[PDB]
Amino acid sequence: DPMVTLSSILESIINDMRDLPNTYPFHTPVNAKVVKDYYKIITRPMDLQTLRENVRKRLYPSREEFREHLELIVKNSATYNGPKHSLTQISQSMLDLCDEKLKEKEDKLARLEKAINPLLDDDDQVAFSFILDNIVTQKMMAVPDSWPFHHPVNKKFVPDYYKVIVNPMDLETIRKNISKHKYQSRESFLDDVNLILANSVKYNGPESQYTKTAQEIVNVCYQTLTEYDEHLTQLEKDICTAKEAAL
Ligand SMILES: C[C@@H]1COCCN1c1nc(-c2ccnc3[nH]ccc23)cc(C2([S@](C)(=N)=O)CC2)n1
Repeated sequence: DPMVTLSSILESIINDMRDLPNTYPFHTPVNAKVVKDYYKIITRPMDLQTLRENVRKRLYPSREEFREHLELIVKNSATYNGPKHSLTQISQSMLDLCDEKLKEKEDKLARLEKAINPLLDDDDQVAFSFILDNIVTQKMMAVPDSWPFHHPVNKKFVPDYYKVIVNPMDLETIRKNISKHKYQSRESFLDDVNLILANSVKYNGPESQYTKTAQEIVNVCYQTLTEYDEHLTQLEKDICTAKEAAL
């Protein structure tokens, strides 16, 4: 079972990162009753024990989902302690070691990932994701003053944001989903794109400049999809055929 082999590799990486100096503050969940403001600042807590339990629950079908959770450990420290705090440097040392090990094992990992999810090896899936990513970076992120939508809102800077927006979405998260080949057609991609606009309508109001910008992001997305419609339609058909064949 390739998911088991993959999981054993990921756990070994966790063992190696746990062994780096001064990493103990990251080995187990923050005690939110001692660090009493922690959840007022941090939205996505993560630690090496939770990461290991997620590996054991087989939640990670590839390098990328594992690494995204690992990176939260660094981002949370950067937000809570500060970008240059020793705790943030320590957590960065674990992400760096992870990246070394992932590089050393990349061919074995690619093979496991493809055995777990054959679409990661499908040339039509790959081409489709490449086009979506270029639409995001060259068209949607190029909309003037689109910076509020480039990354997740940091609750440190907008403290009530996630009390209002319980289904957040942003363009970086979409790019990560594209890199994971989450989208097999333009409809699921557009579900996420439109969630960005819906969240701005809900949080900022229909007439806010934030919402006008988000509306422009969605509109140039539709315009660019229309320009590539016939290629995208062929790719979506061939992906559906590949998806059905993996059965
Ligand atoms: C103007 C506020 C205050 O100044 C500090 C940052 N800033 C801000 N706002 C949003 C945002 C997005 C959508 N709708 C919103 N409504 C109100 C704010 C808001 C996003 C972001 C970032 S970030 C720094 N990762 O948090 C880039 C994602 N920063």
